[PDB]
Amino acid sequence: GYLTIGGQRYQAEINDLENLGEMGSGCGQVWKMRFRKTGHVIAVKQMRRSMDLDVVLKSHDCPYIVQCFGTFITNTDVFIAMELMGTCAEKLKKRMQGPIPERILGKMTVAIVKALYYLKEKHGVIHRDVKPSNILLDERGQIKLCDFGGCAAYMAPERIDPPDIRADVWSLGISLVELATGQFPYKNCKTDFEVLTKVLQEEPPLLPGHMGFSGDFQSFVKDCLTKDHRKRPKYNKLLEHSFIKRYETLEVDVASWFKDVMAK
Repeated sequence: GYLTIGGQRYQAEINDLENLGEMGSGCGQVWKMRFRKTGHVIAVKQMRRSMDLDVVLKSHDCPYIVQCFGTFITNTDVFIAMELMGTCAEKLKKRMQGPIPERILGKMTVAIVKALYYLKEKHGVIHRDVKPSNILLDERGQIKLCDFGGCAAYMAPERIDPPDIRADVWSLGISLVELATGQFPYKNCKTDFEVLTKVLQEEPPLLPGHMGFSGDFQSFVKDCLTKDHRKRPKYNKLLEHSFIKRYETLEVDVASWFKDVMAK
Protein backbone atom coordinates (compact mmCIF):
# COMPACT_ATOMS: atom_id res chain seq x y z
CA GLY A 1 0.00 0.00 0.00
CA TYR A 2 -0.89 2.20 1.39
CA LEU A 3 -4.47 3.19 0.58
CA THR A 4 -5.81 5.81 2.97
CA ILE A 5 -9.60 6.05 2.67
CA GLY A 6 -12.02 7.22 5.36
CA GLY A 7 -9.50 8.15 8.00
CA GLN A 8 -7.65 4.86 8.11
CA ARG A 9 -4.44 3.97 6.21
CA TYR A 10 -4.33 0.40 4.82
CA GLN A 11 -1.69 -1.77 3.18
CA ALA A 12 -2.73 -2.45 -0.43
CA GLU A 13 -1.56 -3.66 -3.86
CA ILE A 14 -2.95 -2.68 -7.27
CA ASN A 15 -3.47 -6.32 -8.21
CA ASP A 16 -5.42 -6.70 -4.96
CA LEU A 17 -7.84 -4.07 -6.32
CA GLU A 18 -10.77 -5.27 -8.47
CA ASN A 19 -10.83 -3.65 -11.88
CA LEU A 20 -14.25 -2.70 -13.23
CA GLY A 21 -14.48 -0.25 -16.12
CA GLU A 22 -12.06 2.10 -17.87
CA MET A 23 -12.13 5.84 -18.50
CA GLY A 24 -12.11 8.55 -18.97
CA SER A 25 -12.39 12.08 -20.19
CA GLY A 26 -9.90 13.30 -17.57
CA CYS A 27 -7.57 9.85 -20.79
CA GLY A 28 -5.63 7.74 -18.39
CA GLN A 29 -5.39 5.25 -18.69
CA VAL A 30 -7.79 5.94 -15.81
CA TRP A 31 -9.49 2.93 -14.23
CA LYS A 32 -12.50 2.35 -12.09
CA MET A 33 -11.57 0.05 -9.20
CA ARG A 34 -12.84 -1.37 -5.93
CA PHE A 35 -10.79 -1.85 -2.80
CA ARG A 36 -12.02 -5.17 -1.33
CA LYS A 37 -10.82 -4.24 2.18
CA THR A 38 -13.22 -1.26 2.68
CA GLY A 39 -15.75 -1.61 -0.21
CA HIS A 40 -14.97 1.76 -1.88
CA VAL A 41 -15.02 2.41 -5.56
CA ILE A 42 -12.27 4.69 -6.82
CA ALA A 43 -10.23 5.94 -9.72
CA VAL A 44 -6.83 4.63 -10.61
CA LYS A 45 -4.62 6.48 -12.96
CA GLN A 46 -1.93 4.31 -14.54
CA MET A 47 1.07 6.03 -16.20
CA ARG A 48 4.34 4.79 -17.83
CA ARG A 49 7.67 5.13 -15.94
CA SER A 50 10.98 7.08 -16.07
CA MET A 51 6.58 11.46 -7.22
CA ASP A 52 5.86 14.08 -4.58
CA LEU A 53 2.15 14.11 -4.86
CA ASP A 54 2.51 13.14 -1.28
CA VAL A 55 0.76 16.51 -0.78
CA VAL A 56 -2.51 15.59 -2.57
CA LEU A 57 -2.38 12.57 -0.24
CA LYS A 58 -1.99 15.11 2.64
CA SER A 59 -4.79 17.49 1.37
CA HIS A 60 -7.73 15.36 2.51
CA ASP A 61 -9.22 18.25 4.46
CA CYS A 62 -9.66 20.68 1.54
CA PRO A 63 -12.99 19.99 -0.20
CA TYR A 64 -11.85 21.64 -3.48
CA ILE A 65 -8.86 19.37 -4.10
CA VAL A 66 -9.43 15.93 -5.57
CA GLN A 67 -8.82 13.29 -2.89
CA CYS A 68 -5.71 11.17 -3.20
CA PHE A 69 -5.79 7.72 -1.53
CA GLY A 70 -2.25 6.65 -2.32
CA THR A 71 0.43 5.82 -4.78
CA PHE A 72 1.70 2.49 -6.21
CA ILE A 73 4.94 1.55 -7.89
CA THR A 74 5.97 -1.27 -10.25
CA ASN A 75 8.35 -2.37 -13.02
CA THR A 76 6.29 -0.44 -15.54
CA ASP A 77 3.89 2.04 -13.74
CA VAL A 78 3.31 4.13 -11.27
CA PHE A 79 -0.36 3.90 -10.19
CA ILE A 80 -2.25 6.74 -8.57
CA ALA A 81 -5.43 6.05 -6.51
CA MET A 82 -8.02 8.74 -6.22
CA GLU A 83 -11.63 9.64 -5.54
CA LEU A 84 -13.68 9.22 -8.65
CA MET A 85 -14.95 12.29 -10.48
CA GLY A 86 -17.27 12.76 -13.44
CA THR A 87 -15.16 14.75 -15.86
CA CYS A 88 -12.64 17.39 -16.83
CA ALA A 89 -13.73 20.91 -17.76
CA GLU A 90 -11.99 20.76 -21.18
CA LYS A 91 -14.17 17.74 -21.91
CA LEU A 92 -17.28 19.69 -21.00
CA LYS A 93 -16.41 22.58 -23.36
CA LYS A 94 -16.09 20.11 -26.23
CA ARG A 95 -18.89 17.77 -25.11
CA MET A 96 -21.26 20.75 -25.56
CA GLN A 97 -19.52 22.89 -28.23
CA GLY A 98 -20.89 26.07 -26.59
CA PRO A 99 -19.80 28.08 -23.51
CA ILE A 100 -20.24 27.20 -19.84
CA PRO A 101 -22.68 29.47 -17.94
CA GLU A 102 -21.37 32.08 -15.58
CA ARG A 103 -23.33 30.71 -12.65
CA ILE A 104 -21.35 27.45 -13.03
CA LEU A 105 -18.10 29.28 -13.75
CA GLY A 106 -18.83 31.30 -10.65
CA LYS A 107 -19.11 28.29 -8.38
CA MET A 108 -16.05 26.93 -10.12
CA THR A 109 -14.00 29.99 -9.52
CA VAL A 110 -14.72 29.81 -5.81
CA ALA A 111 -13.71 26.18 -5.66
CA ILE A 112 -10.61 26.78 -7.85
CA VAL A 113 -9.32 29.80 -5.89
CA LYS A 114 -9.91 28.34 -2.42
CA ALA A 115 -8.04 25.15 -3.49
CA LEU A 116 -5.13 27.17 -4.88
CA TYR A 117 -5.13 29.16 -1.65
CA TYR A 118 -5.01 26.11 0.58
CA LEU A 119 -2.07 24.69 -1.35
CA LYS A 120 -0.07 27.82 -0.89
CA GLU A 121 -0.96 28.16 2.80
CA LYS A 122 -1.11 24.60 4.06
CA HIS A 123 1.95 23.46 2.09
CA GLY A 124 3.59 26.50 0.47
CA VAL A 125 2.79 24.94 -2.97
CA ILE A 126 2.40 26.67 -6.41
CA HIS A 127 0.14 24.54 -8.60
CA ARG A 128 1.38 26.05 -11.88
CA ASP A 129 -0.69 23.90 -14.17
CA VAL A 130 -4.06 25.73 -13.74
CA LYS A 131 -6.24 24.97 -16.75
CA PRO A 132 -9.50 23.26 -17.77
CA SER A 133 -8.12 19.70 -17.86
CA ASN A 134 -7.23 20.27 -14.20
CA ILE A 135 -10.78 21.20 -13.11
CA LEU A 136 -12.98 18.26 -12.34
CA LEU A 137 -16.73 18.27 -11.92
CA ASP A 138 -19.01 15.41 -10.79
CA GLU A 139 -22.62 14.12 -11.04
CA ARG A 140 -23.30 15.56 -7.63
CA GLY A 141 -22.19 19.18 -8.19
CA GLN A 142 -18.66 19.13 -6.75
CA ILE A 143 -15.81 21.04 -8.46
CA LYS A 144 -12.17 20.29 -7.73
CA LEU A 145 -8.55 20.80 -8.68
CA CYS A 146 -5.79 18.25 -9.43
CA ASP A 147 -2.82 17.22 -10.46
CA PHE A 148 0.80 17.64 -11.36
CA GLY A 149 2.75 20.85 -10.72
CA GLY A 150 0.90 23.49 -24.08
CA CYS A 151 0.62 24.73 -21.39
CA ALA A 152 1.18 27.74 -23.63
CA ALA A 153 -1.49 30.48 -23.46
CA TYR A 154 -2.02 29.53 -19.87
CA MET A 155 1.53 30.77 -19.58
CA ALA A 156 1.63 34.10 -17.83
CA PRO A 157 3.17 37.23 -19.49
CA GLU A 158 6.16 37.05 -17.05
CA ARG A 159 7.47 33.50 -16.88
CA ILE A 160 8.93 34.21 -20.32
CA ASP A 161 11.15 37.17 -19.63
CA PRO A 162 14.49 36.92 -17.84
CA PRO A 163 16.40 33.75 -16.87
CA ASP A 164 16.14 35.01 -13.29
CA ILE A 165 1.39 32.26 -8.05
CA ARG A 166 0.25 35.37 -9.80
CA ALA A 167 1.19 33.09 -12.63
CA ASP A 168 -1.64 30.76 -11.49
CA VAL A 169 -4.06 33.68 -11.17
CA TRP A 170 -3.27 34.36 -14.80
CA SER A 171 -4.02 30.78 -15.84
CA LEU A 172 -7.22 31.02 -13.96
CA GLY A 173 -8.08 34.11 -15.96
CA ILE A 174 -7.36 32.40 -19.24
CA SER A 175 -9.40 29.30 -18.45
CA LEU A 176 -12.35 31.41 -17.39
CA VAL A 177 -12.27 33.45 -20.54
CA GLU A 178 -11.90 30.29 -22.51
CA LEU A 179 -14.71 28.52 -20.63
CA ALA A 180 -17.01 31.52 -20.54
CA THR A 181 -16.88 32.12 -24.32
CA GLY A 182 -16.35 28.62 -25.74
CA GLN A 183 -13.20 29.14 -27.80
CA PHE A 184 -9.59 29.74 -26.84
CA PRO A 185 -8.87 33.46 -25.96
CA TYR A 186 -6.26 33.73 -28.71
CA LYS A 187 -8.41 32.52 -31.60
CA ASN A 188 -6.57 32.42 -34.91
CA CYS A 189 -3.24 30.84 -34.04
CA LYS A 190 0.02 29.55 -35.47
CA THR A 191 0.22 27.05 -32.64
CA ASP A 192 2.52 27.34 -29.65
CA PHE A 193 4.55 30.24 -30.99
CA GLU A 194 2.11 32.92 -32.23
CA VAL A 195 0.11 32.15 -29.03
CA LEU A 196 3.00 32.86 -26.70
CA THR A 197 3.78 35.91 -28.77
CA LYS A 198 0.30 37.38 -28.37
CA VAL A 199 0.35 36.70 -24.59
CA LEU A 200 3.44 38.89 -24.18
CA GLN A 201 2.54 40.67 -27.44
CA GLU A 202 -1.11 41.91 -27.30
CA GLU A 203 -3.65 43.16 -24.70
CA PRO A 204 -5.01 40.60 -22.12
CA PRO A 205 -8.04 38.89 -23.66
CA LEU A 206 -10.76 40.20 -21.30
CA LEU A 207 -14.34 39.03 -21.33
CA PRO A 208 -16.64 40.14 -24.20
CA GLY A 209 -18.70 43.18 -23.08
CA HIS A 210 -21.23 41.64 -25.51
CA MET A 211 -22.29 38.33 -24.00
CA GLY A 212 -24.31 39.17 -20.88
CA PHE A 213 -21.61 38.52 -18.29
CA SER A 214 -21.98 40.50 -15.06
CA GLY A 215 -19.71 43.40 -14.13
CA ASP A 216 -18.33 41.43 -11.21
CA PHE A 217 -17.47 38.57 -13.48
CA GLN A 218 -15.85 40.82 -16.06
CA SER A 219 -14.08 42.46 -13.17
CA PHE A 220 -12.82 39.25 -11.67
CA VAL A 221 -11.45 38.08 -15.00
CA LYS A 222 -9.84 41.47 -15.67
CA ASP A 223 -7.91 41.58 -12.38
CA CYS A 224 -6.69 38.04 -12.98
CA LEU A 225 -5.49 39.06 -16.45
CA THR A 226 -3.41 41.93 -15.13
CA LYS A 227 -0.28 42.06 -17.29
CA ASP A 228 1.91 43.69 -14.65
CA HIS A 229 2.30 40.71 -12.35
CA ARG A 230 3.24 42.90 -9.38
CA LYS A 231 0.00 44.88 -9.42
CA ARG A 232 -1.87 41.60 -10.10
CA PRO A 233 -3.78 40.33 -6.98
CA LYS A 234 -3.00 37.44 -4.58
CA TYR A 235 -5.56 34.79 -3.58
CA ASN A 236 -6.17 36.64 -0.35
CA LYS A 237 -7.33 39.60 -2.51
CA LEU A 238 -9.46 37.67 -5.01
CA LEU A 239 -11.21 35.95 -2.12
CA GLU A 240 -12.66 39.30 -1.01
CA HIS A 241 -13.74 40.08 -4.56
CA SER A 242 -17.47 40.47 -5.05
CA PHE A 243 -17.65 37.76 -7.71
CA ILE A 244 -16.41 35.22 -5.14
CA LYS A 245 -18.39 36.70 -2.21
CA ARG A 246 -21.41 36.32 -4.26
CA TYR A 247 -20.62 32.79 -5.29
CA GLU A 248 -19.70 31.44 -1.86
CA THR A 249 -23.20 32.60 -0.83
CA LEU A 250 -25.35 31.85 -3.90
CA GLU A 251 -27.37 28.64 -4.49
CA VAL A 252 -26.47 27.25 -7.93
CA ASP A 253 -27.62 23.71 -8.76
CA VAL A 254 -24.36 22.62 -10.40
CA ALA A 255 -25.60 19.09 -9.80
CA SER A 256 -28.61 19.07 -12.16
CA TRP A 257 -26.78 21.21 -14.73
CA PHE A 258 -23.90 18.78 -14.92
CA LYS A 259 -26.34 15.85 -15.03
CA ASP A 260 -28.30 17.50 -17.86
CA VAL A 261 -25.30 18.67 -19.92
CA MET A 262 -24.10 15.07 -19.74
CA ALA A 263 -27.16 13.84 -21.66
CA LYS A 264 -25.53 14.98 -24.98
